[PDB]
Amino acid sequence: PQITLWQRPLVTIKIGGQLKEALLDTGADDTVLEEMSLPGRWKPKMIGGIGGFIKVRQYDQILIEICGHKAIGTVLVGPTPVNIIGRNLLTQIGCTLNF
Amino acid sequence: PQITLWQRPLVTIKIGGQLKEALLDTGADDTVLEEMSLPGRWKPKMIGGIGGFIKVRQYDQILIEICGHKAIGTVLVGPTPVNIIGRNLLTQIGCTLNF
Ligand SMILES: Nc1ccc(S(=O)(=O)N(CCNCCN(Cc2ccccc2)S(=O)(=O)c2ccc(N)cc2)Cc2ccccc2)cc1
Ligand SMILES: [Cl-]
Ligand SMILES: [Cl-]
Repeated sequence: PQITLWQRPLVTIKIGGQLKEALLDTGADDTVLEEMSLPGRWKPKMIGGIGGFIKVRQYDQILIEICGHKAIGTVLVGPTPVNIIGRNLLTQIGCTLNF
Repeated sequence: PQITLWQRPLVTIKIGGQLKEALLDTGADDTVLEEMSLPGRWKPKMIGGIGGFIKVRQYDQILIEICGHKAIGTVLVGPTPVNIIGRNLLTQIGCTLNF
């Protein structure tokens, strides 16, 4: 698809069998999702936002679909204003910026 | 151009006679740059997300050039950890997300 930016690039993702809205964020190195239950073990991760660094939970090798495109990768969980898809999964699905 | 997302999508901008480096950020509504002088009137604004909010100065109708493309728009100025180009200017250069 081609997505313009006149509105927020919000899309439907699927994770854990659930559909959710998420923001495609080229500014984000990593994917950060609102608190949810995920399987397996998690590790600690410090991420830097505009208002400073915060602690989130890192789950690896998780299945997630983005606009129907299937991915398996790292997902962080913590207090984000909205689910964000960052470059780790944007690259997997073959996303680029174009002008 | 077609900008990969393997790396942070950083470009050179020119603003207020200054040349700066800035992150193309589809997740940001508006452009925010580290402390600098800009001409004209401004109004205070709070922006935030991860790790908090910061106070910024909002300048409207500012001329900027991004990769040779000239655009006009709102520029927020404040203690952002990294210079960010937001959707409000990404649209003007015809930037889209593609996959
Ligand atoms: N006008 C304007 C208003 C707000 C913002 S923002 O606060 O940057 N923002 C846009 C998301 N940018 C992602 C990068 N992040 C930090 C940043 C800050 C400054 C420079 C580079 C990197 S981040 O903190 O959001 C982040 C950090 C790490 C990961 N993995 C994901 C997101 C708000 C938002 C956060 C999350 C969800 C929805 C919305 C920018 C401009
Ligand atoms: Cl911890
Ligand atoms: Cl990953």
